[PDB]
Amino acid sequence: AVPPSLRLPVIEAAFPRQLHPYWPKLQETTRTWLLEKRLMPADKVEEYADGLCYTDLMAGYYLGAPDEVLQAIADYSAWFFVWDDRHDRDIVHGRAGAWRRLRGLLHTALDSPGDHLHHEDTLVAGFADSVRRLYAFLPATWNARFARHFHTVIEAYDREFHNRTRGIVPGVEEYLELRRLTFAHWIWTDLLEPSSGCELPDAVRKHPAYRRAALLSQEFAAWYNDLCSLPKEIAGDEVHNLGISLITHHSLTLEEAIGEVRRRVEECITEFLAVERDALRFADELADGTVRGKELSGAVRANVGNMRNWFSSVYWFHHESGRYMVDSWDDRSTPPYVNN
Ligand SMILES: CC[N+](CC)(CC)Cc1ccccc1
Ligand SMILES: [Mg+2]
Ligand SMILES: [Mg+2]
Ligand SMILES: [Mg+2]
Repeated sequence: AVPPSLRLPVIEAAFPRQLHPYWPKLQETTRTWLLEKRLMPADKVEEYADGLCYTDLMAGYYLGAPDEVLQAIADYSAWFFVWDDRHDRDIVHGRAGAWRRLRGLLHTALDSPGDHLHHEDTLVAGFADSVRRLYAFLPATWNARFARHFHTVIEAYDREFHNRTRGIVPGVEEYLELRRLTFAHWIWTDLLEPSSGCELPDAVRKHPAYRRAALLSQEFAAWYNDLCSLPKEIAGDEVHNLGISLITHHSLTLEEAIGEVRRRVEECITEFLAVERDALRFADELADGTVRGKELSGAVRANVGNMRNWFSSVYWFHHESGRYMVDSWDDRSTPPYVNN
């Protein structure tokens, strides 16, 4: 039973879950990779990695991906979680220098990953490995777009570092802009493309219905993370959360803030249902009888299908993953799967 404050009957009824058939291999392979790259200690991998459900999250999202693509995505996603953990720990421990250096290394590695495959910081080496693999599926133009987007993400993490160090809780609109970057909206949207085997031309992926469907899928996911992760975040002195911005700047109680975030999440769902009809119409229109049109149609249709799958995968992930089980920790401020 999903807690009533977090339950969304529309997702439960109208967004049936899907699971990629590679998932059981994926679970094992990403666990092995976390170990091999030394991204988490062996005993914590053994106790916690499967329970974190990071592979499940991605296997419920990128349906139809080639197995090798899903593996690179899942390893990169598990890396991304560990990076969120490292960032958090650097802030909590006041490691401004170590964070600045990591930030610079990630920008460099993102542009030249093969050069960093054996870097002394295993977090940089693990990033480089996953990124090098992601850069092997589609043309350099897509790689450059992924890099452009992720440079922006790294800087949004840097902004979060300074917000937390200075005690600043962003305003509501400032936060909503920032959250499109810290949640990596455009990275997940970029990754739809190797998942369906096609770098989409700008004129296709920038079609207003494709853009809007892509945006709403990520806003839902990010704001639903905010709703579910709020208790762990308050316990850990995290300030980045739509609920915390509302409590801090709109004088809402916790109860009022939860309700307002819920209402925003629910509106994303029904806005998405409306634009999804337009995005699927567009997919149909691309199928103009030509070979290229059939390719583009199939790719848009698969991508929009996965924009829909993200709703259910993210919904259930928050109820299944050990990541958010703060009630089970002895020290609510220190999740047991993080390196403290
Ligand atoms: C640290 C969390 N994460 C992805 C690694 C950062 C972009 C956002 C996220 C949280 C929960 C579900 C899906 C994505
Ligand atoms: Mg976090
Ligand atoms: Mg974060
Ligand atoms: Mg969160």
